[PDB]
Amino acid sequence: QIVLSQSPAILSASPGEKVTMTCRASSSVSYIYWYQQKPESSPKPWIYATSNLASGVPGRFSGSGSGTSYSLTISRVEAEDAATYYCQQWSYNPYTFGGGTKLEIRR
Amino acid sequence: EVQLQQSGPELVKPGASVKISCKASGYTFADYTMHWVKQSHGKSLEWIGYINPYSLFIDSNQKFKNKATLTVDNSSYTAYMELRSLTSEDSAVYYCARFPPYYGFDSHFDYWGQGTALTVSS
Amino acid sequence: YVCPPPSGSTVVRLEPEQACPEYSQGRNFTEGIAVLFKENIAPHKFKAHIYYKNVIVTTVWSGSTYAAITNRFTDRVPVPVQEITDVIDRRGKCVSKAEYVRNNHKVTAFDRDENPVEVDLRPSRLNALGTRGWHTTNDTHTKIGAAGFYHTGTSVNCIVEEVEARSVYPYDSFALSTGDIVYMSPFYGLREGAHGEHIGYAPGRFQQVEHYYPIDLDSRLRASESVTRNFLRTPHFTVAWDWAPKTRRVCSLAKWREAEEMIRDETRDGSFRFTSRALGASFVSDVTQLDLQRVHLGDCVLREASEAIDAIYQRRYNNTHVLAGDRPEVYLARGGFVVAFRPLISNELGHLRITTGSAEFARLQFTYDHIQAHVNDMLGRIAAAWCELQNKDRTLWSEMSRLNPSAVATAALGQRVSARMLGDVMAISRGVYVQNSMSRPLVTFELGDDNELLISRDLIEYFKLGSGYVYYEDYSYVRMVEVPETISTRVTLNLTLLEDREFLPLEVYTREELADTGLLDYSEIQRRNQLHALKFYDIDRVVK
Repeated sequence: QIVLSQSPAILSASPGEKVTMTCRASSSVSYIYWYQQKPESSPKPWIYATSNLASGVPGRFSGSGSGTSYSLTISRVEAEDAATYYCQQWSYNPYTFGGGTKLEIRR
Repeated sequence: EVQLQQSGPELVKPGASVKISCKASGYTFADYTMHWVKQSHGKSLEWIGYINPYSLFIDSNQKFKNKATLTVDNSSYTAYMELRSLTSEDSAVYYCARFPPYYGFDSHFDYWGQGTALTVSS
Repeated sequence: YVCPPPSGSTVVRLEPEQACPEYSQGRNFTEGIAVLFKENIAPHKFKAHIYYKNVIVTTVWSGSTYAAITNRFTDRVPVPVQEITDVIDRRGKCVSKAEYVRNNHKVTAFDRDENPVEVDLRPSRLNALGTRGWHTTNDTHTKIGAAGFYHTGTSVNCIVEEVEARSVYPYDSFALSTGDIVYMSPFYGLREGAHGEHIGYAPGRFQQVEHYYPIDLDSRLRASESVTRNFLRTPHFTVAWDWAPKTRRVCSLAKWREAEEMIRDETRDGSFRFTSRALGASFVSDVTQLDLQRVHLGDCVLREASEAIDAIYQRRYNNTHVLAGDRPEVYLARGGFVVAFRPLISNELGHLRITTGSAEFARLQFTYDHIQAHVNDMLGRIAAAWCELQNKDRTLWSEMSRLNPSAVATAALGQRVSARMLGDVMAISRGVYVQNSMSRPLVTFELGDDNELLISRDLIEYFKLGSGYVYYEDYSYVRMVEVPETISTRVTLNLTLLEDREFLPLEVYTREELADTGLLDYSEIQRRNQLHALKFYDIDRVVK
């Protein structure tokens, strides 16, 4: 299986701070796919193909990376961006989701 | 709009079997694969497997080879997951996701369900 | 000649018997079983399909008596991947509409300038096995309408063609049999770690379908085996081919001829020498084995080796011998050969780039060493027998020293010497009438053997005088007669010489002849056809 270790488990940012989060892959994968989940809701596609944004996501979310190191950075954080974020691959069987990064907006 | 209507919360006694549905509306059902994920309470997401509702090909996870079977009817536009031989470690929200029938750069779980809370207790 | 009397001044003995070494009748050889590998110079060849729509757009001036082609614009256009897997594979049909991007604009072509329809892919008339094509229309739509106007019509011909694809090292691109070059590794995939290969296109171009069953367009029969099918959209076609990993389908070393009775000669200190009497070549490698982790893509040089060393181990040497090590010994020979050697024991007992030249040096090394080892063995026996013969002959020279001791001094030195037997050592001392007429006639000069005159009478009172024989009869001279008849115990040894042989150059095909094979030569076709505007037109004149 491909382990996708998400370094910052809980991340407390202040509204306006540029906050990064990284997903570390065991072996090299082709692309990475980011998903957002809130409490008591289904996951939502957030970034596909490591740098392309989904339908209806603000441009302050931008992703970069390649190989085994991937990253998601937020330009200007807002209070509507407090959720958990999952990285995901399908380069091997089975498909593996990451751990999760709970973003807590420190107000 | 694309909507994946999913079944309701079901309290089920241990050792029994549960069939969980996922009904689609808003797209041609027979040219997208349907995937299933598992999310226990307070934890992360685990991938079950999929079914292609044109070739009836099922690829599943080896952790769920004896715990889940996937079937699709072509008439009612639904996908099913049959969870069997239940244990208390099988209580989760079970989601239903749409995925392309190919692997490109934009192949991702573009539309999700709403979740079925499954409870194995007495 | 006259002989003075020897004194005890200078003495000498005979030289005794002398020892001499022996020839090497045993070499350190090791019989084995080996296969040989050369540089793979052949490209990677695989099958593929091409899917395009041939769009021609023709414009006609229509006159009162005639029609004239004003423009004839042919463009090839890719068939989308959704139409390959949902109408061409499912139904064998293709839509009569082409949607495509050109000059960064989405443009559209309709067949016969009409509404779109699905048309059955029919086979071509010229379809032979391995070169099969399919197409939807056989016509090129042309609008030839009213007199005095221009008229434009559009044909869209959906073509599916089975092509062969070729890829050369380092396998970053491949070329189709149509002439089209695809700037992408054929081993690229978005899955199972094949994404480190070279892709030279946008990510939206490439697409991969897992668990795909090929459906033949003539028989409508799905294949029994599944495959992962790569799709690539180009601006001019879509190519589809089967995915395989790079390390399972490509090697940098190719198998060359096998050797059943290979002998590993270790007689020359510091190197090995792999001699095959069936190939006729001797290959000289070093002692250290080759590390196959250093060669790029050299991983089938050891699994195809042991599969064929064992395959004739069970054909020639199974009842009489056994192998050793269960992993063959892999050597980099001289000239760029890889010698996968496996020994045969008796029952009673920074990457490296390998370039292979020719094997003409190993044929000469085999031929020289096999004729060297025979003439050194043959002449080491005649040296050993000549040394032994002269030792046993020395017994005969000592026995003619007790009697006639002056002959052994004349033969051993060269000058007519006189020797006296001083116990067990010899002392060497370095007016002609006919005779007195009255055994040997040694009376006076004015007479022993070999024209040696004694200073006395020593006989009891023929004879050879100079170059003649004087005949006596009852102690009385008769005549100086000659004798023509001669007996000779000399054995003859007539050894001739190798005559000189001149080796003129001799090649079966010359370099100009071996390049003049083929229908078309691209450098000669182009240096005639690019002269066409300078030859049949006037470029340097300008109107005013």
